[PDB]
Amino acid sequence: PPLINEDVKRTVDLSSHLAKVTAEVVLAHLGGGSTSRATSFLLALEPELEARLAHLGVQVKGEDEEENNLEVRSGRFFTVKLPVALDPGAKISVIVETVYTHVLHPYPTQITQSEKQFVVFEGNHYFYSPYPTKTQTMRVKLASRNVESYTKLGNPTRSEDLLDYGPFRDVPAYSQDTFKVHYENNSPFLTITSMTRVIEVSHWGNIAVEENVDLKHTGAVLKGPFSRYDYQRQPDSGISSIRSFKTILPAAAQDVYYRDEIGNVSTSHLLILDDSVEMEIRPRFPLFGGWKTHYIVGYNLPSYEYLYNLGDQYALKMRFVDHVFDEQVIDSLTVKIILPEGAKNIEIDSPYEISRAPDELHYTYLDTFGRPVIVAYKKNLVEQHIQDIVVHYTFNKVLMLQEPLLVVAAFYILFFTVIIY
Amino acid sequence: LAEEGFYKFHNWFDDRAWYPLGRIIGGTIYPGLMITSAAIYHVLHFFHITIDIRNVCVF
Amino acid sequence: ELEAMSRYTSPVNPAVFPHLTVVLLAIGMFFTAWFFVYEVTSTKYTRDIYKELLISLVASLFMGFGVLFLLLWVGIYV
Amino acid sequence: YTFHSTWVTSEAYSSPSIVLSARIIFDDFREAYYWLRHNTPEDAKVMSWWDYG
Ligand SMILES: *[C@@H]1O[C@H](CO)[C@@H](O[C@@H]2O[C@H](CO)[C@@H](O[C@@H]3O[C@H](CO[C@H]4O[C@H](CO[C@H]5O[C@H](CO)[C@@H](O)[C@H](O)[C@@H]5O)[C@@H](O)[C@H](O[C@H]5O[C@H](CO)[C@@H](O)[C@H](O)[C@@H]5O)[C@@H]4O)[C@@H](O)[C@H](O[C@H]4O[C@H](CO)[C@@H](O)[C@H](O)[C@@H]4O)[C@@H]3O)[C@H](O)[C@H]2NC(C)=O)[C@H](O)[C@H]1NC(C)=O
Repeated sequence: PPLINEDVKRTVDLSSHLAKVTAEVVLAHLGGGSTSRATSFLLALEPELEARLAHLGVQVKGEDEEENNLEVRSGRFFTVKLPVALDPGAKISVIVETVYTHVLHPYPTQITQSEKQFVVFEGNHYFYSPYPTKTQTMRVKLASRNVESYTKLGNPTRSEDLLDYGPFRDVPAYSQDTFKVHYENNSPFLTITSMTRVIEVSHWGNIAVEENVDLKHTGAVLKGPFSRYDYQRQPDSGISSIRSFKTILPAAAQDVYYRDEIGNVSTSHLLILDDSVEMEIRPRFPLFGGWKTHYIVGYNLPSYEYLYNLGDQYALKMRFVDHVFDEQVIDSLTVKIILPEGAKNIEIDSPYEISRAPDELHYTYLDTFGRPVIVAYKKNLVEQHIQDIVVHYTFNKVLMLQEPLLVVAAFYILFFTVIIY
Repeated sequence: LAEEGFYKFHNWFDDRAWYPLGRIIGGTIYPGLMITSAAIYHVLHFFHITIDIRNVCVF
Repeated sequence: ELEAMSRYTSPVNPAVFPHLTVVLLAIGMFFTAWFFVYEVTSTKYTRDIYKELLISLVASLFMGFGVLFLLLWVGIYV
Repeated sequence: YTFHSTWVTSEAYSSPSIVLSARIIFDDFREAYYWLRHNTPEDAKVMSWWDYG
């Protein structure tokens, strides 16, 4: 079924270190008859950025979302099933939204203590797709007004910080072209190298989640001497440095302990808001570039809000990856859900595909046989990836008793030994 | 001494102190405190208390 | 589904863990002291085994639940 | 004797060595070491007086 894109108001913006581009595709069907239904729809990724895609989600104007199946038919084209089938002559506003990660490189690799980390992007003027488009005007939103070199095609006009590109009225089927912008982006370049999220469930009280976070400043690796005197007595000094970041908690965290590998960290400010618990965190030292830090954050939240129990079968729906900072990015994430002593049947409903390893056993303070753990390995997590993961497990109600009685028996055996003595 | 068995600590060359020279920890320290703490930690582990080695070593 | 199930209200309200632990521990400790006292002050001729066994059982029972609830109160939530 | 002993234990003979305090906390002795542990080549040769070895 032939499809024609009519309007594509794609607007790549690079204010942060994530190059999230949204294109307001408008699809129409050709006048050709007998091709009434076109339920499917196709999408494509540029060959340069194909191995960098973060969450890519489709939409329809209004309150709706669509499912984009991943298949190979080569740039791993995404098949989108339109909610309502469209006959010839119809129009369907498809607001395709994607997010590219690790696509911004600092062109001056070794800035000194006081310079602005100029970065460089390698985009694509035309909207890469499998259908020939009509006029399409890509508007680029930048971070600062210090462009150095931007590709000129159709005389791109310049606003205060927005570069507008002229409407390309006609393009071919697989139109490709590369443009690069050399602007100044002194924004927090923070990449979480790895994160391990451990979720321990306990039927007695609450559920305690702790996460180890390795995080590293990526762009503009520091060169030359570092001087605290200049850092203190000068505001201009250390523009690229990140003094602190704020982590939104889930509004029920009771006691949150921010602790590094070496010891409890004095500096952190948490404020209990109406809908959440904000927590500003300062690392031990102000990161500049290639300065990695490792910390531990862990809070236990009441079980009644989350755990759902029906007769003998329980369910636990929770956040796969919790918020860490504004416009985060993860490079390796391992979720471990430590269920209680008995989890006979452990089915898990993942919102998206998660690589999963076999289950193993964990040995807590009173477990005699162990407790099952669920491990899930994922890479390239971003802010949009935050979703709800639900696990269904059957736990015998009386099994929880099985722990205290054993503690009694051991005590009793010692008493019996004394009697023998 | 906790993670690695006693026999892998009685003789032990620590090449992370006195860089050019290197000091032997296996035969220069009285192994009393380390074998009373390792034993007190192993007994707890055998009883599935699973306490930390930085928490049975402070108390 | 998810609507059929309802919030998992804990069997024991957590706010009651401290007091519950205290009384249980107290009683258990008292029983243990009694057993030890009986063990010290008893000749071979007069050592009733039924009494010893019963006191031991009660002591161990209370001490076990006490330690468990104390651990729970400490926030380990085993 | 019990009173004086508690007071002596409390006020003076109990002070963390690596946590200079006056509540305001000075934890530099830890921040610098952590920096060293994370932002130096894996084969450095940090030289300091025998006190901090
Ligand atoms: C082991 O580690 C843990 C974790 O690190 C550690 O626990 C921490 O201990 C510290 C104590 O040093 C606790 O710090 C507290 O933080 C409270 C929260 O502060 C936030 O909210 C303040 C309120 O702002 C509101 O109102 C203003 C208008 O007034 C408004 O603008 C705001 O928007 C908001 O509505 C806010 O002022 C505060 O801002 C701080 O940071 C900014 C920088 O962003 C700075 O410019 C400010 O000047 C200010 O410093 C922050 O946003 C805070 O309320 C609380 O204050 C009490 O103590 C201080 C003295 O320290 C008094 O002056 C004050 O009147 C209060 O009595 C205190 O600062 C922190 O919460 C703990 N965190 C955790 C997780 O426990 C342990 O201590 C460590 N263990 C040991 C042994 O040390």
